[PDB]
Amino acid sequence: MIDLKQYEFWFLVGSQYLYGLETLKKVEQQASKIVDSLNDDPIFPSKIVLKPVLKSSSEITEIFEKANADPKCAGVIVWMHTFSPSKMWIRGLSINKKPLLHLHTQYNREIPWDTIDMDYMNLNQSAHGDREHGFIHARMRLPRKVVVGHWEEKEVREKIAKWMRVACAIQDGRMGQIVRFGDNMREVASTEGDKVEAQIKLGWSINTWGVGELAERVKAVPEREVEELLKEYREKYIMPEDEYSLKAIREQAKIEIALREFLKEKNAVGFTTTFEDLHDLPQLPGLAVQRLMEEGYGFGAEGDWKAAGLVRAIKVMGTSLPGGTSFMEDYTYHLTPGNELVLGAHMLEVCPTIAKEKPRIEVHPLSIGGKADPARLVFDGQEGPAVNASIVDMGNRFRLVVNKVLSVPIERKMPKLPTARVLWKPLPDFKRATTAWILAGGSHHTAFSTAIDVEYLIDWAEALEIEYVVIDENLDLEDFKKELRWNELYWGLLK
Amino acid sequence: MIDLKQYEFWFLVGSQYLYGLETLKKVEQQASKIVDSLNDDPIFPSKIVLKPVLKSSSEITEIFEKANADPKCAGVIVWMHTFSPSKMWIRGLSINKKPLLHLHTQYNREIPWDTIDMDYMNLNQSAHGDREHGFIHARMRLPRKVVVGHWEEKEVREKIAKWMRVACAIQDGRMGQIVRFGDNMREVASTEGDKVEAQIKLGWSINTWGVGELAERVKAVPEREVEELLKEYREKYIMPEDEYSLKAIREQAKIEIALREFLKEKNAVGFTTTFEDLHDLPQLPGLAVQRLMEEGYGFGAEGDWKAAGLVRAIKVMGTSLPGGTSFMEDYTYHLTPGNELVLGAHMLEVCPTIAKEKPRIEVHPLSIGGKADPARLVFDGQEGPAVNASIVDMGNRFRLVVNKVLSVPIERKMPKLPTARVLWKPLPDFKRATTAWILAGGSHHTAFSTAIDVEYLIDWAEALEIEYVVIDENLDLEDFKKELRWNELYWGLLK
Amino acid sequence: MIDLKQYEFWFLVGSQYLYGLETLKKVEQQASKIVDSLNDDPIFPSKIVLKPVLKSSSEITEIFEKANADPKCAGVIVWMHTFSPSKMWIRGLSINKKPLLHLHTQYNREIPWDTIDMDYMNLNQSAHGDREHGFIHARMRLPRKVVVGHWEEKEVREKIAKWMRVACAIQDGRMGQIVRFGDNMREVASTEGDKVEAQIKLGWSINTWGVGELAERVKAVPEREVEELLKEYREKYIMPEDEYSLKAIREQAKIEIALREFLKEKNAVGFTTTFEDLHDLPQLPGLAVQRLMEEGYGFGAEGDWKAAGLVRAIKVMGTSLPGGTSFMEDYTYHLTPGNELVLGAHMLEVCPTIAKEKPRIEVHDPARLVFDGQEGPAVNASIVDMGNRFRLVVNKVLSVPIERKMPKLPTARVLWKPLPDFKRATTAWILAGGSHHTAFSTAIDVEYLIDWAEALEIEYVVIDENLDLEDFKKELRWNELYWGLLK
Ligand SMILES: [Mn+2]
Ligand SMILES: [Mn+2]
Ligand SMILES: [Mn+2]
Repeated sequence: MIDLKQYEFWFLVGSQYLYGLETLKKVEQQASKIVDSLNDDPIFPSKIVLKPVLKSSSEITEIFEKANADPKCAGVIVWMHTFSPSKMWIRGLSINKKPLLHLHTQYNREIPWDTIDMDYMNLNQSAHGDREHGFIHARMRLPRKVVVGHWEEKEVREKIAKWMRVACAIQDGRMGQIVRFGDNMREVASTEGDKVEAQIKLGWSINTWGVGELAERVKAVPEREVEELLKEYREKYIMPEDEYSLKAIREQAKIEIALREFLKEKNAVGFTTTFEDLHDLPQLPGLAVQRLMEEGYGFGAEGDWKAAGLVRAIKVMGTSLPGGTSFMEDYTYHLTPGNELVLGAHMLEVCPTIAKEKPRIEVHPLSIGGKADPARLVFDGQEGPAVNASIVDMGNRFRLVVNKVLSVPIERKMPKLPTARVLWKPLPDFKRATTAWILAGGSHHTAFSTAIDVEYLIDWAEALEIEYVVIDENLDLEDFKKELRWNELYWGLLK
Repeated sequence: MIDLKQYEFWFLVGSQYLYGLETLKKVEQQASKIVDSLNDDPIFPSKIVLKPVLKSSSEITEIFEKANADPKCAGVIVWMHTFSPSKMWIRGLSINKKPLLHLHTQYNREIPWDTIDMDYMNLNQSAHGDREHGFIHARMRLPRKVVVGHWEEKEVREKIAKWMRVACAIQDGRMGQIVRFGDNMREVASTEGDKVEAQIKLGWSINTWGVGELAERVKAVPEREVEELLKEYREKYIMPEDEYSLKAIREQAKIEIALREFLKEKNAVGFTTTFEDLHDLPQLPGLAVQRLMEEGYGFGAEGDWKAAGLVRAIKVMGTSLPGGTSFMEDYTYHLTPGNELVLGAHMLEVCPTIAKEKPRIEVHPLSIGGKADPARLVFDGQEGPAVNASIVDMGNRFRLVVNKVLSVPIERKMPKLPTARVLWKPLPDFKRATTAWILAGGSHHTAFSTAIDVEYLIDWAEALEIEYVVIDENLDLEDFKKELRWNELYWGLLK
Repeated sequence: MIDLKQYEFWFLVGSQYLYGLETLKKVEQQASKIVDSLNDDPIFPSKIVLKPVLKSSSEITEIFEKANADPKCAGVIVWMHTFSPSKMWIRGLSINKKPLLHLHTQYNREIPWDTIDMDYMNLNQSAHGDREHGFIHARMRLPRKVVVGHWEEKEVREKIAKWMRVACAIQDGRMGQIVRFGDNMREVASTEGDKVEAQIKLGWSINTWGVGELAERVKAVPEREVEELLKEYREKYIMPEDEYSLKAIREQAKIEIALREFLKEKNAVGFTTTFEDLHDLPQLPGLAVQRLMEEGYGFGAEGDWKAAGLVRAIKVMGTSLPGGTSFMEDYTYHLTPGNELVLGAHMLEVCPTIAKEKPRIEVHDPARLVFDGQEGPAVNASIVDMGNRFRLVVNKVLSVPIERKMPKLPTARVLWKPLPDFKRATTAWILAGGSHHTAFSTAIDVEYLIDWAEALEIEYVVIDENLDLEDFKKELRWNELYWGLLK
């Protein structure tokens, strides 16, 4: 249970010393009235601090210098109520490395056709005000998200909420670390990337340990805790009775505790493992990974820290009741000429946030990583639209491929499927989407989410200055190619 | 009449040692069950050779090192039946320069919802398998067409068979020569190019001979050959009776013998001439040129070796009955407000393969290249959708301008047009499709084709890594103007 | 003790069909006369397999196809006895991914001033022949090493020989694998890199194994073999008497065998460990890594697979008797204004190939080898991942004898003066962003690494005695474009 309400977004209001101290107080008053009314609408999942109205050059850098310092400040929102000369913003936007939202709004909705004097016009210069401020953004190449509309209107409140989550997700990643029990699966390429380029460009701290450091913890678990976890299990899951099924549940319980004590110690947010390197671990970690991920931790099997750190960040976005974000691996295809589906699952680890019903603890024999039959949760995937993403290292940079999909109800049950499953249509056609994915060269290790819109992932790349490529219903393949080889240069040398 | 049944494409399947030794046989059985059913389908104009399951790096390089060696292996198909670590593939794909198709498929259409156990999941890891292997093509920038679908379904088979025809038209381009009889027409630009760059980029070996080398062949022709062809002419064409008309036919026959002896001697695929440099040649080459093209020999006029090499490369694609590729020069227009057509012809040379009626031999005096009145075939053009291609050299690189056309039947006869004619509407509008053609700067010397779709040329430029610019029905004049300046960069520095 | 005399270097000759059928045989016989005496010279450590004189455009590919297909072919030498038009070479050079030498020689030394008819001039069209063949190498941007000189004159023989040693060090890397035990030291950056970008560029397959996988090998070692190494330790090294000292030797013995068996089991050229993951391992690898490095295996500590893969590649270049290459780590500094030295060593692992005297075994528990640094000129190098690309920083140094012994230094030490000044060389090394983990070689000269990087199309930056610092900054920033967007 990791939340994001502790995070605050600094609202920033613009004018200049070269104005009457009466109208500057009229915008201070006016802005206050906006954020007061804003912070009361529960669509926003974090605070909005309203800092003094910025007139001077020095006041710009000041507020920024402090906004970069403060670990609770997950983003900035900038809005010029009156004309703010922007050559005051430069030395402030030079020093600011936090996500930007440009909110292009005007306190009053309608034009007072009988009360629009120079007195008022001077107060509400908002129309031109943050066009001048809009250029200096574009002219500096600063990454930001411009949004136009009255704060009264909800559609704009939606757009800024999508950003807020994404902006706070980024910090829960720059702050966070990725724990790696052992390195990648041997001779695998997609899972692999530049550990250094991730800390430079995403701020993703990432460190590898031995598996023997985890094994020393799993054998050291108080026995009176594991039975106090099995009494919580019975409240949700648990197999018929005690057997060789429930010896695995007591083994995964003493694995779950050993991680959670380890993941706090190293400032972790997303971890990763490997199924061919589980020495001194009496069982493959399975039910222990599904529980941790339920709490919010990012995960990626076969050492894949890209997917792990993506699951984490896209988890942090998917807080709202529409909730639903897992770690997915496209395992098999339905190729029926009209309904070309794709069954999404893994060898074990599917997050129960996308569980349509009560997740069912099951144990089945599996040869992969020759050790005791592990426990796992079984449940039919959630219907309704979703997104499937994947970050992948292109040597010099990263790219984010994202497949908008339409999760369909599971039409036939599966008596011999041990893993929880999901069924979806890769939009538009499965051929066009999955041809585009591979053209782009996404990881096999993908990031499923039922919570979040595609827009979220677009704002995420936009605010980290990396390529993103969207597999929408409006997917021309010939167009997508041209996009791939055009993008390649922009993000390649420039940034 | 060079066919391509001789040409073979290598079917490569990927796994890893880190599996049961007997499931690798299960893949061996299963791949065979595919490529055997595939080769029994006669849409594929070349053979397919299944090679043993690839598990180790060693095997990946050892197959690829051979795939460049065998001159009849004109491309490789690649599909991962299970998860195949791509770092195995790097040294292999690093070394490969034969066109790639990435077949993404699954041996069974539907998922056995009641019999899918972890032993079966392990066997068909085909979904997440060639995503991972997909990434290594994207990250190493390796040019390849990817295709997705089930090897049963005809859509996927369509794509791969249109690639095959293209990949073997590349090998019948690198392998062959271009034989010129004189340089380029004086002061003509789009016909000129770097005959050296061609060989580095396209492999097109190209050289130039004198005209007197041909003159020494036309005078040394046995008189029992010119009359053995005439008896084969009468079987198809021939002008009414013995007259000054049937003297031109006995001059084109010996030119066809000389040309034949030359191009076979030089292992030629295309050739090119010039109407201002034919010294010691009693007559301008024409009916002989049109006869050589009816076999499959490429040709350009005015020295055009760009057009000459395309005609061939697009000829080799068109072997099957739909056949119909020529050598075109957009001659005149019908600027009628509704039905804006274009009349593609030449001073003489147009390939009969596009004829819709019996080619009629005709002789008419023409002032282009001072010498005796040459013989030509006169016929109506073939109706139906066609494409009008032109390569041309932009210093650093080449681009492929392809104007899909809708070839209409000729409404009225022309009792005063000497040369065989064609009438089309350049899609979409004549104005758009031309105003775009001139923008992309297409050669006037094009390669008309009523055999192939745009599909072929796109797979071509894709595989050779050159700029392609299509003139679709979807042609947003401005959008095209943005494509030309964006593509500029990509194909300039990178490639 | 992995050799490179198996490797063959295909000598390619250039003529055209468009010649008298006779003269082509005088090119074949004359080339045969060149390589026959050439192979006879022992300065070349790898064979030379002359291949039929190449006239046709088709023959050029065929040999290059053969040249990429044969694993033991680790280079191609080229020389155009007569004028060989280059547009025959294009389709063949395109398909070639094996290091290239353009030899520019003439079978006769002098010009027979009295006897130089067109019948001879048209046979030794060697000058303008490979002058025309040079352009196409320049035009396509193909990597190759151009040499000039009559085959008899030892100077050119050297220049090609160093290439040979380089090229075969490349092929013992494209074929080889780098075995990591554990990842890099946590939060360390110069060790870290793009594992997949390296296989592409440097051909180095690289994969990691959990440290546990090794421990199962060291515990399963026959105890009656670990003595069979102790018996061979006694033939060269060993500590005074049976003591805890020797339980640290039996524990390094049983680590070396396991490393041997594990680095045999896979076609492994270089390896790497880390000191903060050795769970289930009863000791830190030290002696057992110095022994293996003495044989030829490349090593880097704290996971550094970059320094590891270089040490291997630069160990294969170092084969001849002037041998001496070790995995170095510049530890401390003597700052004395006149004799500005540096005391290179490591936490443990220093290769005994640069040993002046008898290597002594010392246990301080990790077991080391105590020996002085080999004097005279050497080279220090480091490969580092600039994210997009790679760069190889190489610092020429003048290793000096050690003036006073150190009774309380457990690790083997090497003293050297980084050329020109200590200030310049080191300021430059840091500007260029060299790894702390280096490859120290007394065996080879700069020349080797220059022809290595040139051959792999990666930036190299030299710290010569001719090191203008200002000019070096400008040289860093101008290199970063070329190796950036282009390669
Ligand atoms: Mn996986
Ligand atoms: Mn013309
Ligand atoms: Mn170190």
